[PDB]
Amino acid sequence: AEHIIDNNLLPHMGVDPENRRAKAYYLGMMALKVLELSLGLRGEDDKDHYANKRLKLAGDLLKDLFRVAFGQLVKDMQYQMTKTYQRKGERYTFENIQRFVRNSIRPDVLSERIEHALATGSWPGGRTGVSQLLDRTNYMSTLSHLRRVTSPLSRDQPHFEARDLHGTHWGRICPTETPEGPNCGLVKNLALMSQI
Amino acid sequence: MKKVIGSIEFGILSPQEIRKMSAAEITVPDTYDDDGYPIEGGLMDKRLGVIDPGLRCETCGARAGECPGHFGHIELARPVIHVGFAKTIHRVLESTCRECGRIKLTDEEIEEYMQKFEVMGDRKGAVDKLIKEIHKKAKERMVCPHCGAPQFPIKFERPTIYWELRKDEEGNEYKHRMMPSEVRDRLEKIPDKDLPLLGLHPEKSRPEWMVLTVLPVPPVTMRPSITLESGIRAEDDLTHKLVDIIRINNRLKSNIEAGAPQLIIEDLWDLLQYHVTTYINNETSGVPPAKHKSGRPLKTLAQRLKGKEGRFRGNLSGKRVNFSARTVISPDPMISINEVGVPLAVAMELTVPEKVTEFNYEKLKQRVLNGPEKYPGANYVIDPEGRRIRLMESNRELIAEKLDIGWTVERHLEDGDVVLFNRQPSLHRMSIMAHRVRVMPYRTFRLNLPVCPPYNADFDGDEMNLHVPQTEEAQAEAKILMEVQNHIISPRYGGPLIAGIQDHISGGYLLTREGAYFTRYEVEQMLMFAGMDVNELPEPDKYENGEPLWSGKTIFSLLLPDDLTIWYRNKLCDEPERCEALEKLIEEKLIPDPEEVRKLAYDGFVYIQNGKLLSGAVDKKAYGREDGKLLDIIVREYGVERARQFLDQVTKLTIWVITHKGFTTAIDDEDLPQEAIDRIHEIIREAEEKVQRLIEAYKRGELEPLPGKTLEETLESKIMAVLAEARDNAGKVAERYLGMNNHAVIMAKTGARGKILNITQMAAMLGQQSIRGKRLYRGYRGRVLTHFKPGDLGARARGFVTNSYKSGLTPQEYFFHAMGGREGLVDTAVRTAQSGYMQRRLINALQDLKVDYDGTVRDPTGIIVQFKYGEDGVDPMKSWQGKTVDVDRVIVRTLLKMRG
DNA sequence: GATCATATTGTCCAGACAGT
DNA sequence: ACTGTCTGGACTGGTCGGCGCTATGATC
RNA sequence: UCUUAUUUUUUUUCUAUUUUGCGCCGACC
Ligand SMILES: [Mg+2]
Ligand SMILES: [Zn+2]
Ligand SMILES: [Zn+2]
Repeated sequence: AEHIIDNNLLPHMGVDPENRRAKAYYLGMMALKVLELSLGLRGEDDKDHYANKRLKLAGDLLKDLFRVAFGQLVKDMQYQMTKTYQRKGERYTFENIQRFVRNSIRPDVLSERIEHALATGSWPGGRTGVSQLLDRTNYMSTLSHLRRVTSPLSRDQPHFEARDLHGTHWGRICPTETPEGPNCGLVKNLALMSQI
Repeated sequence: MKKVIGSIEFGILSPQEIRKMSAAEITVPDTYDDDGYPIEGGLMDKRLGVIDPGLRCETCGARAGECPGHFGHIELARPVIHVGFAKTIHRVLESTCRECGRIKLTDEEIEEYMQKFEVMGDRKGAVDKLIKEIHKKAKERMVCPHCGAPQFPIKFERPTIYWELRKDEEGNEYKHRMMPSEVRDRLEKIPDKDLPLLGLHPEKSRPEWMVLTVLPVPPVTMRPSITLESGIRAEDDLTHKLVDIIRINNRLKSNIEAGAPQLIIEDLWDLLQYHVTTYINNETSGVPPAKHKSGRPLKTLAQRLKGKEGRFRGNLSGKRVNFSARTVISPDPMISINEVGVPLAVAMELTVPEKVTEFNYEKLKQRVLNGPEKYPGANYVIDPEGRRIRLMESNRELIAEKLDIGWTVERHLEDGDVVLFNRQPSLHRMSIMAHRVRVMPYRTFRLNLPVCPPYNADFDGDEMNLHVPQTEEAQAEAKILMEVQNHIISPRYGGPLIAGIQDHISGGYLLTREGAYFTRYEVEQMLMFAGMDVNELPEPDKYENGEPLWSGKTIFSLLLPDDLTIWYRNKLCDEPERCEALEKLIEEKLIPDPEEVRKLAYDGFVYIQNGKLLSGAVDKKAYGREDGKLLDIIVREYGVERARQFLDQVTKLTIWVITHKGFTTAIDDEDLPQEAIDRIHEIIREAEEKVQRLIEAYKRGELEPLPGKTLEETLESKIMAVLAEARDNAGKVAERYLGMNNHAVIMAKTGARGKILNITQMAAMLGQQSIRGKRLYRGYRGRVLTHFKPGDLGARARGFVTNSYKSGLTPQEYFFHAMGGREGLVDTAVRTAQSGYMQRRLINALQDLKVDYDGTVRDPTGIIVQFKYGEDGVDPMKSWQGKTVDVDRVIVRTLLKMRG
């Protein structure tokens, strides 16, 4: 339970128990938000309002993928140095610490995790479809794909409040250029004046 | 001889049956060695079948592509609970005593339940209800009625974990884990006489077989192995699961033979149980699914059987077929409704197998002598013994000289051949019809326009499929049952489905309108174009500038049969006085003089007397879909072949009329004078003033709540009603200021294409944009867009567009229209899936219903669903506007026939 | 250098179930 | 006998085209 | 000056006749 509270209950506030008390403060600001709507002091915020919506770009997804790949590379290097120390011993390990660290690194282990996620489009954490094949039908298709925004919601789900156009999409999301079928509404394109 | 599967009996495979059916024993958790050969005793053993072409199966001696495959068996070290029966096992564990093994019911209760089982019959619901009642009654008894031994409650943990609630000597209640061996031992004590009480067959569904002691490994053919492009064999998910199962079983056997402690044995038993549970069903709740080394979860037998991609739906109920084509469709009014445009490339590929007889020997010999590269030719030849030879250049003459009676020739698609024409999705039985092959040298399919509404197909890149029946029985069934002209009337509503649309309606109106006259050359040209057997021109109606002129009604009268008389009102009715006068004149005499009818003839009242169109203009009410009275009468009173000929001729005639007379739309069709614009602006100002007054009244508190409603939605409904009245007034003004000379107005009024609101939206206003049945509200706080003040409930700030398409919308109004269009598109894209699911559910619920020879609809079991279909035994397709017999039409037609 | 055993165990509707 | 809760299943069909993945840390 | 063991005939050739699966993305009806 201590580990669960430390690593799951609001991890953005930290993982040390010292900030645990501060997490309670972040709980309090939640409770008020629950209480006021239960008492009419405040109204319910719009989930589709773009003030409460962020746009994860290629940089953030690349950072997450690089973090996963670097963590796996770190664990691989730790296993490599452990195996080398267990086999050769302390004499060969500490006689040249520059060569020992360099030889215990497999760069491709990192690389084949990054580009593969950029090949199949599958991202760590269950996110998929992040990277797609660039459309080269004409000049318009490539720009549309480079200015394309998707949603994590399922395509088969009827999202009446999410697929429909919002008033905050003025100047940020194109009101007309949307795909047909199940992709309608959930897939949008950035407006010409949209700035991120 | 030949035999068919009369019935299928289901049951649980006994370990003895699994051992007997197995051609090999599998112990090596491997498929292929380094060189690629199968390993003896492995899963890829030749005794279970062969996939690679070089190898030959050990069990049956057949090569790849013909060996059916043979099952194997794996002797598990310890019994494993089958997950699919696991819950059922728990039910038995709650029904039978732990010591005696008999059910926990008295002898009198057992006998009474036997009589109840025998009495009720074979309905499944009653059997399940009785089984549930027996289980509930037996599960609450803690003392065995036969032995008196105490019983303990059993707790079932998903998926295959059983807990027995036992009591120690100190009275403490604890949980004992029931191992699968103990469960099987308990199940073995149940006699065969108590099995029907538990819903188990004594000789087919013994409970001890519900615990797996021998695992049947599938044949090699059912889980094939392929070689990738990189030279590395790609194993199946089932093969990997079986490899894991064999490895765990071998480890358990080695540990058992080594005298491992109990901690080892139960842990390996749990691992083997998990592996077998995932192998039976990888999507079992409460366990992690089995995953590949790449992180991909595997799909086992349960996922192979169930789902949209499963065997039942993706391979058994529906499957890919041979001798089928699929390509784009393009219009072709020049062909009949019975004909389909087949490309030459498609025709030379799809082949009809025709047996050589005494009357088609010369034609098939010529087809063989032409070869596959010459049309009309042939591709394959099958001898009477049954060897198929492909026709090349070398043997083309040799096979032709060897042709005799009894041979089969797969000839190319010829004119008059019957083929199926289907468009997906197939929502109704009219979505596929049997057409006649017409071979044209282009690339696309060609389908006649009146057949498009049955297919719900336009020509904006629509893709359609074509199926060629092979057997003579299938061709005859397609020709007789699913022919196009046999399905003109839709059985859904008993009205015309194969009917003229768009340009057909417009050309009919242009031809049959008042003042429409044609010259002799034009009349001859349209008669030749429509393919009518008019040898001599009729008497001209009038002479203009010394030349004869023929009325369009006279030309239209030649299509109708000479003994046809029907009168009705069409959609072009706006002066009811003339229609009432015509109805009264018809009512008195019942045979009005043609001169008398023509004196007061009105385009709004269609009247055909003895096949002569005396009055009225042709529109959607004549031969349009779901509205054509004339086509409906022609089909019912003159057959389908005459109806098909009439439809083809009238479509060609209307196409000729609309082609040469000139039909067009321009930017001045929506043009309005300054008076109309001023009136529309006055209506706009009045509507905004009323909305502002309503808002002020709501703010000052004197607005009255609706009964059961508060201020907000009452004010919203009042504003929406005011905007709707304003839109109706604007549309009325636009209709008033747009005459019948407008081609767009002609199309809207005649029902050809579009509506009056469409012309109103392009000329007067766009109305109010609404989302989910209410005004637009999603956006910022108190407003939709930031260009309006917060808290503004005015018309312009809530989606009421004042200008039309011709005048151009403001950016805010453009955004509001975008929200409306997005809402509509999302509505259709959501509705289609729900409608398809409901259609599938209804079809699967009513697939087996059929009218018997006595007029009764019964299920396959025998229960009479209906003692008479529709309570009168009348086909809805042959019904007259949902009625049994149209007594009015029959009486009128018979009276006219006897009077004439 | 070339091989080899092992490789972890989103919503909505309907039926069954403790709780009062 | 009611009532809220836990668990389980399905989420229209078809087609065109592409992209990409399905080993590895010891052993002699 | 001494026990408790048995005994026999009826089978033939140098050899042979058209890559799945998983998952993603996009588009059309
Ligand atoms: Mg279309
Ligand atoms: Zn075989
Ligand atoms: Zn008993």
